Amino acid sequence: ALWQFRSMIKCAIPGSHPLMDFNNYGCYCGLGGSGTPVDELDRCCETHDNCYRDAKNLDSCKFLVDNPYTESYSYSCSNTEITCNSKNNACEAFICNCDRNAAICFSKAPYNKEHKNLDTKKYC
Amino acid sequence: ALWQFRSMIKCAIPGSHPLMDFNNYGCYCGLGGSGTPVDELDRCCETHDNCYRDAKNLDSCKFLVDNPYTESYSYSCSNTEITCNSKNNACEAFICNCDRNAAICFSKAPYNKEHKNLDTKKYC
Ligand SMILES: CCCCCCCCCCCCCCCCOC[C@H](COCC(F)(F)F)OP(=O)(O)OC
Ligand SMILES: [Ca+2]
Ligand SMILES: [Ca+2]
Repeated sequence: ALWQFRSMIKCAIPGSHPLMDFNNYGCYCGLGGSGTPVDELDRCCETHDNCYRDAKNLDSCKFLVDNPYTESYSYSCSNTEITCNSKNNACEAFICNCDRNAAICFSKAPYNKEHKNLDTKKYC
Repeated sequence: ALWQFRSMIKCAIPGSHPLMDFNNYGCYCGLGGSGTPVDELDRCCETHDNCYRDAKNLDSCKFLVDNPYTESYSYSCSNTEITCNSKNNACEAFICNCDRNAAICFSKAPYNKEHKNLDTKKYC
């Protein structure tokens, strides 16, 4: 679920303000995303977006009947480390995995302040 | 901006995990929204959605081509009381007031556990 994805961003990036930081960044961090991603951080978001589309297509997720952000999973934070709990059923695990990789992705890419809050209609 | 709405809610509602309880609630607390709101709280979300639609059609917001969640404004919190700064220019003032109106509304509307994470495809 969305709140769990934010939780993971805070786990991976302890002092982060995930909504402040990564909503409205680039062409892809935010609802939707078109165009060429502007950088590594943006490409993380595009990957997340792709992953969710792939979850919606997943046979295991066939009873998912809204947005993967509405699907809860079980996860744990351990000293900066995220673990998708092994108990998760298949759809929950796949979506927890989407989020966890994006979280780790966020923590490794450079943050470029100028890429934040783009006029996506002119540049994406 | 959406991160500000998140802190507005934490202001009016001390307990609060905004993404956790208010997101994916009823037919209108979450993305889009169609259908008949399922309770007063759900109407708080419907009303905010409409405020945002208003915000995009408001002449003072004409240079805001994105979505109002990406518009930053200036606000304050004291004693669970929300302040939209006098120094907001008109769009920002409007959007801040949509967000303040909603957070207050959330704070007085009953939260009905059984309306959380509704099958919107089925029920909205
Ligand atoms: C202000 C707090 C909102 C939660 C309480 C209010 C209740 C109503 C909320 C209505 C729905 C608004 C939330 C919709 C946000 C959509 O989510 C889009 C998502 C936001 O990113 C969140 C993250 F922190 F993970 F970066 O962009 P995405 O590309 O998927 O990920 C980067
Ligand atoms: Ca996106
Ligand atoms: Ca909505």
